[PDB]
Amino acid sequence: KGQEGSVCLRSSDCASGLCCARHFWSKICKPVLKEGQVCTKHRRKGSHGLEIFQRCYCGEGLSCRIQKRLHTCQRH
Amino acid sequence: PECFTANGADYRGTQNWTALQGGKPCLFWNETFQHPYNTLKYPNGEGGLGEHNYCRNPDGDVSPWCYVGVYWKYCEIPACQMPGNLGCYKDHGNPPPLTGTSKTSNKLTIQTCISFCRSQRFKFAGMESGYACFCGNNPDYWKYGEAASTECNSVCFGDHTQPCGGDGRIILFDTLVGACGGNYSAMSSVVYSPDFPDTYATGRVCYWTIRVPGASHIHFSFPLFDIRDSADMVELLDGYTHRVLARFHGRSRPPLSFNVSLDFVILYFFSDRINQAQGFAVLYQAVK
Amino acid sequence: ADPEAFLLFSRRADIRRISLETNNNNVAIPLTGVKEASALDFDVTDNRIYWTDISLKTISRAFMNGSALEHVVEFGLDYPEGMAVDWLGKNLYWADTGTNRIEVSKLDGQHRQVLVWKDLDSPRALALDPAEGFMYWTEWGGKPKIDRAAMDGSERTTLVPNVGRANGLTIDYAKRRLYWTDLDTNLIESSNMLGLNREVIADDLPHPFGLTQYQDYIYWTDWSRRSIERANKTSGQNRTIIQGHLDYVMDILVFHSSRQSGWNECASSNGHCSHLCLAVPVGGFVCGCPAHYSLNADNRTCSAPTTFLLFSQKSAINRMVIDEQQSPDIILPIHSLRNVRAIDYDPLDKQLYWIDSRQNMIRKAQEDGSQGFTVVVSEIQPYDLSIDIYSRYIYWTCEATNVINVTRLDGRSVGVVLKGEQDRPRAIVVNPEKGYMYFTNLQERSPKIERAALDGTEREVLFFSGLSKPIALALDSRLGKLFWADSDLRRIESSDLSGANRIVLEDSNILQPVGLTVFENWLYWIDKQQQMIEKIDMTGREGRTKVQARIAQLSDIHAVKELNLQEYRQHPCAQDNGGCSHICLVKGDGTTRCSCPMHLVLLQDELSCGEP
Ligand SMILES: [Ca+2]
Repeated sequence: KGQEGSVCLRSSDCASGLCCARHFWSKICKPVLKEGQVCTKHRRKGSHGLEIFQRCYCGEGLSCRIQKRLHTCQRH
Repeated sequence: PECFTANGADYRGTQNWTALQGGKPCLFWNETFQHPYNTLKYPNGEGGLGEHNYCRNPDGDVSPWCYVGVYWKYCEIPACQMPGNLGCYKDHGNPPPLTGTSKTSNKLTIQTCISFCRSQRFKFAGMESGYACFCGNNPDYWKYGEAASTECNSVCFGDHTQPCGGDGRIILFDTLVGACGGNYSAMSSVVYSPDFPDTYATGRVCYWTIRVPGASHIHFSFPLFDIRDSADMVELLDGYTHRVLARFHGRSRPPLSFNVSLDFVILYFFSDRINQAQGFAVLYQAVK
Repeated sequence: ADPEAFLLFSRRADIRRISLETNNNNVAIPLTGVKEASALDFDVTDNRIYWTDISLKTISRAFMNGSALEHVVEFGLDYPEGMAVDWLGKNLYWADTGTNRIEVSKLDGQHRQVLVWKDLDSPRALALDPAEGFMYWTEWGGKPKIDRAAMDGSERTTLVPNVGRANGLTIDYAKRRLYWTDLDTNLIESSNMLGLNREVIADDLPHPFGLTQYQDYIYWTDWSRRSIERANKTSGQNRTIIQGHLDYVMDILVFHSSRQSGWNECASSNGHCSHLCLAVPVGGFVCGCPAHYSLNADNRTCSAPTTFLLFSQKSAINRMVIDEQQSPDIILPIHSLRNVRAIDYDPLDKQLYWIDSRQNMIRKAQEDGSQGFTVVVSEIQPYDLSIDIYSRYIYWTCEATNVINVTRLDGRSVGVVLKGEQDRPRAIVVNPEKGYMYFTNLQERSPKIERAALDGTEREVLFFSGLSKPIALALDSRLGKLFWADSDLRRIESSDLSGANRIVLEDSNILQPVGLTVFENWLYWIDKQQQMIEKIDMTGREGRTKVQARIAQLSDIHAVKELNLQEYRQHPCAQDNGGCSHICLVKGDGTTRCSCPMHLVLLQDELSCGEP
C-alpha cells in the first residue's frame, strides 16, 4: 500500500500513520498531525475550495485549536 | 425535492440547522453584518437572503450553508438532493462501489465524469476526491453504506461551484443527467440541459423523449431556467404529430407550471453560437 | 536598462507577460510542452526566463522569444516548488518539498550540489541576495518558519519562527525588507533582513498567494478574486487591480534590470573557481564543488569523490557517500537510462557502465552524463557484467547464446571464454588480482556456483547443493572471501575463494536479494521487495544496519574505491596488457601468461592468438 509521497485516491490506500490529501492537482499520502504541529483552519468558506496544499487531520484524541493567528493540534 | 442544482444554489427551504441531528443553529442573514453576506449588501432578496436563518448558497460554493474559529458550517439538508444525484456513499477500497471503469482528470467536473461513463455505456457515474471518476452498472453502489451529503463536499478540480465526493466518499449520478438526449418512462423525473451541471455548450441540438403509458396528463414545471439568448430555446413537441406546443427562450420565461394532456411529449433544446448559461431543469409529473 | 519594467507570471499550462497598467495587453510566452509551471525567475543579462514544472518534475529555461527550450534539471526532483536565479555568480538555486533539499548548480545545469539536506521539512519559497551573499526560504513543516543561510549553505538559522505557510518570498533591495504572503492567516507581512520589525501590510485579503515588489509597490496574486493586484508596499493602501479573470496564478515577478543589481567577487571571472562560485556574507565568496566532490586545499579546484557507493534502480543509477553529515544520495544525470539491469564502474578512467535490458546493449558514460557511448549491440541479450580493470576488458554473460563473452572497453570484441550446450552463465564477478572469475551456472534442475580462470580454463564446481536461485555474486580480494545471495531460499552465504568454510551470514528478514558489494569491512546488499539497502559487518563487531529505505525497483549495487595507481601498476597485466593480444592471466606464483578465447589458440610467440 501507499507510502509517504505516493499517489492515492482515498485514505484507505495509504499506510497506517498517513492520510490522502491533495497537493497541486493530485492526491498524495501525507502524515497525520501529532500534538503541537500546525493544522489547517479556513477563514473564508471559498478558501476551502481553493486549498491545493491540504494538511492531514489531527491524530486520535487531538483537536485543531488556536495557539496560546495559527491553529495547532491539542488534546480535548 | 427542494434542489435541482448540484450545489443547492436554488435552495429556498426552511431548514435553519447545520444538521437535523447534532447540528448547530444558524445565524440570521439580517444580522450578519460582520460577514460579507447579509440583507444590507443584498437588497431585493438576491441569492435567497432575507429576514431568516434558513440555510442558503449565495457565494456559489459546493453546498448550502449558514453562519453559526468556526463561524460557518455546511447544512446537511435531506430534501436538497437534485433528481439524478443518487447520493453520497462510502468507499472502503477493494472492490469500489462502481466497478466498471475509472479515470483521473485535473479538469474534472460532475458532467465530465458523467459524459465519460455515458460514453462507455454505464448507467451510473461517481466522483471521488475532486478528481477521480468511477463508472458502473452496479445496483449495489450502496454496499458500503450511505454517508452524509456534507462528506461529499470536496470541490471538483475543474469547477469549484460543484461537489465531487471526498476522502473515501463517492457522490453518484445517473448518466441521464446532462445527456444530449434520452428516454424517460417514469411517473416523475427531471430533464436537464446538455452538459449540466456545467454551462451548456454552443451548437447543441438535443431532444428527450418523455413517454408514460397510461398517463392522462403530464404536469411540467421549471424549477431552474437560466437560458441566456433569444436564439437559445427550449421547446415542447407533441410526440405523435411533432407539433411545437410551447417555445421558451431568454426573453420568454416559462410559467411556474402547466399541464399537457398527453402521454408522449418530446422536449427539445437548441443552443446558439453566442453565449452560454447554467441551463434548465424540467421536472415532469405524470397523472393517472 | 532602458526598457520599462513588465510583469511576468506562471499559470499552470502557460507563462504570460503583462504591463504595470490596469487592464493592459496580456500575451502568453510561446513555450512548448509546459504542463504545470509553478516557480518563476529570470536573467535580464541573458534575456532568459526560468521555471519549475511539478508535472514534468523539471527545471527548464528559454529566451523571451520562445527559442532555446531546454531542461536544466530533470533528475531527482519530486516537487520543485521554490526556485531562484543567482544573476551575479551565474547559478541556479532551488528548493524541493518532496525530496527535502535546497540545491544549487550552474544556470545550464551541470555541477549540481546539495546545500541543505539535514533538518529540512518541506522548503517552499526561495529568495536570493548574491550582492549580500544571503539566501532566504520559507519552510512548510509541522512547525513552519522562514530560515536564512549563506549562499554556500553555511550559517543556517531561523529568521522568524512564529509564521504559517509563507509563500512568495521577495526581497526589497532598496529599503532592505522581506515580504511574504501567509496562506493560513491570509495576509501580507513585512520585516527587515534579520526578521525583526515585523509589520502587517495587508490583512483584509481573501487568499493572497504569489508575490513580488518594485519601486514603491508590491504585486501579489489572489486565488479567490482571480486577479493580479498591487498596493503601497509600506502602507498597504493605494490599491489597484492590474488584471482579472486569471485562474490559478502560481508565481509573479517583475522583469527589470534594477531588480538584478549589485556586485560580488563571483561576477568577476567566477572568483577563479573551477566549478561553482558561491557568495558569502563574511569574506566575499567561497568556491564550491559538485555533489560529493572534495574541494582542494587551494580553495579553488575540486576533485571527484575518492570513494563512493553506486546503486541502480530500473530507470536510474544513484550514487551515495559515507559522510558524517549523512550527505544525500543523488541521481546521476544520464539521459540514455531507460531500463538498467546491472552496473559496474571503471576507476582508471572514472566512467560508469551498465546493461540496458530492453534495448539490449552495454552502454558507457561518465558520472556527469556526457561522453555517452554504446560498446555492445546486436541476437545478443546481456544479463550481467564485470569489468577487468587491469586488462581493459568487460566480462559479461549473454542470456540469448548462454556464454561468458569478453569485450574491450573501446568496443571491439575479444571473444567467448566459456560456452556449453547445457551451461547457462548468469551472475558474473571477476577477480583479476588472483587470476580467476566466479559465476552462477543456472543449469536445469541443478543450480551451481563455479570458479574458472579468465580464459575459461581450470573450471570447477565450488557449490552444487543448498542452492535454488543463485542470483548475485560479490567478492573481497583483500580478505579472500566470496559472497552469494539466494532469491528462493532467502539468504546471504559466504565462503573462501577456494570454496572452504561455507557459512550462512543471514537467513531471516530477507525476501528478495538482487545484488552484493563489499565496502571496506561491510557487505552491502539490496532487497527488491523490502526496498532497502542493508549491510552487515564481515568481522562481526557491529550488527546489521539499514542504510536507506523506500527505494523501488532495486536492480544492482556496486562499491567504488579510489584506485591506487602505484599498487595498480604492480599488477603485471596493468601495463601493456602483459604483452598479450587477448587475455592476460595470472599464475599461482604471481607470474603472467597470455591466453585466448574459444575460437583462438596461443601461437609460438606466447603472446598473439591465431585460429586453429
Ligand atoms: Ca449558446
